[PDB]
Amino acid sequence: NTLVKQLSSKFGAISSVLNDILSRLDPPEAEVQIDRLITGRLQSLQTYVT
Amino acid sequence: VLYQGVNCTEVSVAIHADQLTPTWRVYSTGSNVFQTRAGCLIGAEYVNNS
Amino acid sequence: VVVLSFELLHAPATVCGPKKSTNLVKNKCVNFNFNGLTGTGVLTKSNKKF
Amino acid sequence: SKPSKRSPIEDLLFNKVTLADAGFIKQYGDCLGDIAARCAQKFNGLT
Ligand SMILES: *[C@@H]1O[C@H](CO)[C@@H](O)[C@H](O)[C@H]1NC(C)=O
Ligand SMILES: *[C@@H]1O[C@H](CO)[C@@H](O)[C@H](O)[C@H]1NC(C)=O
Repeated sequence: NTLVKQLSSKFGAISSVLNDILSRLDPPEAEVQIDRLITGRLQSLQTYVT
Repeated sequence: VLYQGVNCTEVSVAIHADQLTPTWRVYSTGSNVFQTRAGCLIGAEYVNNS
Repeated sequence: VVVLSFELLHAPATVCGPKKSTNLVKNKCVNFNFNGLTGTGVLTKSNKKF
Repeated sequence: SKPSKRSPIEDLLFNKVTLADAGFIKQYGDCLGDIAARCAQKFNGLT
């Protein structure tokens, strides 16, 4: 439940949903917002595995 | 090939419609498709003998 | 100077771009776009009371 | 006398513990209902 609920976190991004980031922003900015989400999700998965 | 967590009917429909991401196909015949609780197993003949 | 301020978070949006609509496809895996909200999935009649 | 051929005590032990996952090909619970958790609904990549 914790691992799934973490998907709604923004981790500093404008939106937790990737489709909104890609829809609103051009790749040069969308990649920044996505990297913020990737970092947060990677940390959540690494914590889960540990 | 075991398609984990999916009903064999849905897999067969997706195969006939060419809707699957992997583009390889396991040759499907009668007695080569078996539904188990782990998923749909295609390419192995189920037998009664243990 | 003109500043165009807007919120992209509320669901009941009223100002959409000049994008053409398509018909509605249900019970199939479809890439949908509803007022800017996008995704891939199967649409079905809902029993939810909005 | 009952399916699964478990002892009376085993039947009690199984009824007293409540399982969350009870994994199966649970593709029938994905429509209508309340889309209850299970905890990714096989939608967010957790099975
Ligand atoms: C597969 O789907 C059929 C209906 O199309 C259903 O009767 C059957 O029980 C399902 N099997 C599993 C393992 O979900
Ligand atoms: C096993 O035997 C039963 C006998 O009723 C039969 O119905 C079933 O189809 C058999 N399965 C295989 C894989 O031979």
